[PDB]
Amino acid sequence: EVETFAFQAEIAQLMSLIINTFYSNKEIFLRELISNSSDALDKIRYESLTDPSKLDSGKELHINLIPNKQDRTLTIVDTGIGMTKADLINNLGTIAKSGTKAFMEALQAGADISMIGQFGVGFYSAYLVAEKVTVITKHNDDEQYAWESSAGGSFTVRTDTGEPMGRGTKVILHLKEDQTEYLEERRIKEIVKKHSQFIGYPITLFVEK
Ligand SMILES: FC(F)c1cc(N2CCNCC2)ncc1Cl
Repeated sequence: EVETFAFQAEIAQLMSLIINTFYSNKEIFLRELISNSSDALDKIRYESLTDPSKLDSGKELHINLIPNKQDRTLTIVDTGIGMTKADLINNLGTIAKSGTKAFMEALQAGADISMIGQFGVGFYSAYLVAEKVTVITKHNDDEQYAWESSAGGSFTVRTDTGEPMGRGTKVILHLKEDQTEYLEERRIKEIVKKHSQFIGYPITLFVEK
């Protein structure tokens, strides 16, 4: 059972701006997704202080970066707090509406796309490099879900039947034909060292066949 939803107009406008604006410094997408992973791990770590049973779905707090040249995908996995169905469909997009307005205003005043994370909508920078994004996610209080969008104004949500994750979020970037540089070990290493060197969780860069 696959459910299709429309993005809110402001979010659709944000994604088309990210896809259509000429902007060469695309590598910032990785810093934004890693920063989102770090916040999600912070949240589960804090909640587990007053409720240790919240870690029964996995004690390890880490970030994995997995390239796959055959599938042309880059996957960012974290064992953070994960997202509920209400998050995927409603809450996160609603939160993002204010940050989207402030971001587009700042852009008209001189800011540039690399500052997108200052407005709380850094996740959508995935579309600087990805033609499609799949998010698999598992929150302690809900089921495992797969969210998916190739932009164009709509996204799908479905119950995920694949490998159970325990808890956390998997962002699968299906890269555009001309952005496969982000599948190379030395390029990812350079980006993580440049933008995410003080993240307080172990970041493991997987290597390929
Ligand atoms: F619903 C989706 F558009 C979506 C949004 C999102 N966020 C945007 C707001 N700030 C960070 C969290 N994270 C994951 C997803 Cl799958």
